[PDB]
Amino acid sequence: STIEEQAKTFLDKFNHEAEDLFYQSSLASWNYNTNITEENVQNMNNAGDKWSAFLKEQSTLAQMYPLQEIQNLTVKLQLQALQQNGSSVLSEDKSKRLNTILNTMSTIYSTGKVCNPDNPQECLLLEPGLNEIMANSLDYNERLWAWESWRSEVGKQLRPLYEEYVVLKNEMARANHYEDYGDYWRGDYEVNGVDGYDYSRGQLIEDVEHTFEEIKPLYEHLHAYVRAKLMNAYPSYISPIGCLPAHLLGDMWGRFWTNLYSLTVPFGQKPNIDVTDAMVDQAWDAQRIFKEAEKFFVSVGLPNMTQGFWENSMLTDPGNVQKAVCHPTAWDLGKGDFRILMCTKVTMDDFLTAHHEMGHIQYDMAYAAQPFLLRNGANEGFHEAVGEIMSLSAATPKHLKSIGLLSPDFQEDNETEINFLLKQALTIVGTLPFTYMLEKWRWMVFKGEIPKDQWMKKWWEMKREIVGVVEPVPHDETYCDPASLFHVSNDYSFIRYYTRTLYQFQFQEALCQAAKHEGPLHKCDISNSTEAGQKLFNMLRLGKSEPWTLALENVVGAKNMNVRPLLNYFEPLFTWLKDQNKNSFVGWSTDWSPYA
Amino acid sequence: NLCPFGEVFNATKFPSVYAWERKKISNCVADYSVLYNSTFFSTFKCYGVSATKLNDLCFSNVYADSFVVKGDDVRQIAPGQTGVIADYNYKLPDDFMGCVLAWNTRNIDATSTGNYNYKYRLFRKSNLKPFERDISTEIYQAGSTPCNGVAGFNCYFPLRSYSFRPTYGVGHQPYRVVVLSFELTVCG
Ligand SMILES: *[C@@H]1O[C@H](CO)[C@@H](O[C@@H]2O[C@H](CO)[C@@H](O[C@@H]3O[C@H](CO)[C@@H](O)[C@H](O)[C@@H]3O)[C@H](O)[C@H]2NC(C)=O)[C@H](O)[C@H]1NC(C)=O
Ligand SMILES: *[C@@H]1O[C@H](CO)[C@@H](O[C@@H]2O[C@H](CO)[C@@H](O[C@@H]3O[C@H](CO)[C@@H](O)[C@H](O)[C@@H]3O)[C@H](O)[C@H]2NC(C)=O)[C@H](O)[C@H]1NC(C)=O
Ligand SMILES: *[C@@H]1O[C@H](CO)[C@@H](O)[C@H](O)[C@H]1NC(C)=O
Ligand SMILES: *[C@@H]1O[C@H](CO)[C@@H](O)[C@H](O)[C@H]1NC(C)=O
Ligand SMILES: *[C@@H]1O[C@H](CO)[C@@H](O)[C@H](O)[C@H]1NC(C)=O
Ligand SMILES: *[C@@H]1O[C@H](CO)[C@@H](O)[C@H](O)[C@H]1NC(C)=O
Ligand SMILES: [Cl-]
Ligand SMILES: [Cl-]
Ligand SMILES: [Zn+2]
Repeated sequence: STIEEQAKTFLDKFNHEAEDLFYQSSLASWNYNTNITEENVQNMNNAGDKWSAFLKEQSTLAQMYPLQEIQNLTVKLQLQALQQNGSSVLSEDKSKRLNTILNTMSTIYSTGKVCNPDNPQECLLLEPGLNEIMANSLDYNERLWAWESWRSEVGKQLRPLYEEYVVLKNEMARANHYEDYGDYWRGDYEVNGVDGYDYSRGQLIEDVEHTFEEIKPLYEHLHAYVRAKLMNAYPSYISPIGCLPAHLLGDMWGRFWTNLYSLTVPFGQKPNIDVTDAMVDQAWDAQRIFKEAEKFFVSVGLPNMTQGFWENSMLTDPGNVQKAVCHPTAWDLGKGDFRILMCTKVTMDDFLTAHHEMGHIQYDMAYAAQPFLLRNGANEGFHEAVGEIMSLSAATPKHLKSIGLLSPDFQEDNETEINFLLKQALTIVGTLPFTYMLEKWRWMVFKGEIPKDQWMKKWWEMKREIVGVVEPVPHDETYCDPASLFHVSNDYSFIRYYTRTLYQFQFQEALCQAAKHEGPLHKCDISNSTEAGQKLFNMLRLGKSEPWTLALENVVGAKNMNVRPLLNYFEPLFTWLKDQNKNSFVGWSTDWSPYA
Repeated sequence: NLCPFGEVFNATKFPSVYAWERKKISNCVADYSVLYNSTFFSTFKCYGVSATKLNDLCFSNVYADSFVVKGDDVRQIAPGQTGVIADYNYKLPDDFMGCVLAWNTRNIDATSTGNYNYKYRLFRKSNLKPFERDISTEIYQAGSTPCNGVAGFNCYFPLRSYSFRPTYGVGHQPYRVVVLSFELTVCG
């Protein structure tokens, strides 16, 4: 028998045996997030440990088939997925200690709380205590306190744990034939085998930096406009040529500038497009929100939601009689079981979120015919990009008027559109330098280019130069500000949020061309467009079988990420910002600080 | 006498697809109004004969095959299919003359804890001939190393059990299938 034919029959045994254990583990964690009890937290771990122990057994069994002896590219991808040693490449004690520090970091991040020196009886954790301050407060000292206390209290505890976290993760990646842990994460975009569609792990660094240079002009003008508005909010605190203080950006880390809309709104006189009160007056329930969202995907050619979706999803909060996690998630348990976990409220923000999460389900339903190890997005950024393009079309005034949520006589002025693009830019383009700089710092740390005695020294040197953000108070090596973010201390790659952002606008521009859109790109709604739905479905069905460069080409016609579609979305705002900054300073000096 | 169609359709226990059972129908008058004017079946596709002209028709004898497969596997209970069920469990001839009837049985054949009674053959040397039946539980040898009775590396058990649960999608829920074969006693 051919090694290729022995591996195919082995994958058949695996796909049937893994599909059953994965369903038991997925349903076990569902029964916990929808019914938080001690009996369900152990059933989640028991079915979870059984699936983990099963994956290790099939891992060493799959390694006895030489990957070089396989010529079929599809079966070659499945073997490589199982042959990953993962955390078992460590010794029994190093792997045991790695999970100990990973749990200690995750614990102190979620349970750490800081207390007010002015009122020691007032102690707040990150959510909702400190996040409410960073998002609403206009007091410089109150924000500076919450920003510094979070990085000096729970940040300093993560410093010794993150040091051991780096050395242990490097011993894993270097043992799995990788340069470092950063090289391990970049392997998600690696394509090796298809002529004309390959992509190396180092190519990601080259492409992310090349596309970021074209984002600088749009970001520099947004930075200059926000800084001018922030000086009116915090006089005698911000320099017209210096970087923005970190504690004045809208959240704990400056990841999103969304909370700065009230301070940077271009035209506050124009009416806000909030249809929240409209649905409340039309007697809408959570069933109508998801029924209307279901009708949206059907209007583009995609199928309805399965019966099991309407029978098993938790679309409302069960209340104090059944505690549940309210994070909007789209569950793909396998075996035709698709669910959505969301504590839906009759608001516009939940209306758009329902389109995002149901977009994930349409992606999951499409590649359900693929084998088990191939039922996933093209890369880590493809899944979030598909969900985001749905909320863009569903949020346009043309779509809200056609459904009946906006009045038919709502005038769309050129200032209402600048208001919308400015709010979009504070969230979308404002996070791009933050995302790139953060992952750039971790890439250098894993590669060994930033020594331990200058982790925070190099961290803020990059914050000033790349993001244009200066720390309000100096931090030595005792701090660990990057670990004060969830994704860093919880072992998650962060470059996915940069790539998905460029993907979603490449998808939108590509779909609106198939949708025969004629106006600006931000006013496009792909509703009632069966052509745009067929163009998108041709990529959703691929799953992870074809390379992401090929899957991306099936919709946008390009083998790599492109920034031009992102700039066309914010093009009306970019020319407006240049006019606003004609008497302002565009750029920043990396030397000014609010404490020199 | 009336032909006992209730003994096969309304039967409590249904066999697995790999060990499907067959029942011969001899001297008796049929009543196809019960089977055709009912929306209880999810699939009702006839081949070689029509779903209506059978009332004024006679055959030498009728053979009723019954088994249980998943929803997505019902498409393979048809002439000219090449799936796992058609190749290793139940194959129909190209010149098949009969009707295939299936209906969802999620409430009786799928339990919360997982109903592992219903099985199917996943591995087998070559495909089954039309109307052939294989109940062998011999260790399938996928490699060159002999298995010697004990399944190991490249030695897998030939049967795998369906895993029916009431929360599965409609494509993975249990469906009872009854295949009526016509061979040329039974009249309308
Ligand atoms: C890698 O291997 C896979 C599977 O070994 C190859 O795909 C397989 O291609 C055959 C030939 O078309 C498919 O069989 C067909 O099934 C349909 C079902 O109706 C039938 O009508 C045809 O007569 C034929 O029997 C088979 O389904 C398909 N496998 C899957 C999972 O879809 C693939 O081509 C190989 N790729 C390379 C690059 O070698
Ligand atoms: C996609 O095409 C459908 C075609 O039906 C569009 O739905 C239609 O939307 C209009 C409003 O834009 C609805 O008109 C309403 O009709 C009632 C009568 O029942 C009338 O009293 C109201 O004042 C209002 O004019 C129309 O009923 C509705 N179609 C159906 C079948 O209900 C949909 O808006 C299109 N989506 C787009 C263009 O994005
Ligand atoms: C996993 O570790 C074992 C331990 O020796 C090694 O033999 C094997 O090659 C490793 N797997 C890969 C894919 O490198
Ligand atoms: C979708 O479901 C609705 C009921 O919710 C039904 O009326 C409609 O015909 C269905 N359409 C498709 C294409 O499934
Ligand atoms: C909107 O358009 C009018 C003329 O159509 C123009 O005078 C005005 O300056 C525009 N507003 C903005 C913010 O560009
Ligand atoms: C099985 O019982 C149902 C009860 O409603 C009846 O309608 C049906 O005709 C019966 N099937 C047969 C084959 O007799
Ligand atoms: Cl920071
Ligand atoms: Cl600069
Ligand atoms: Zn999402």
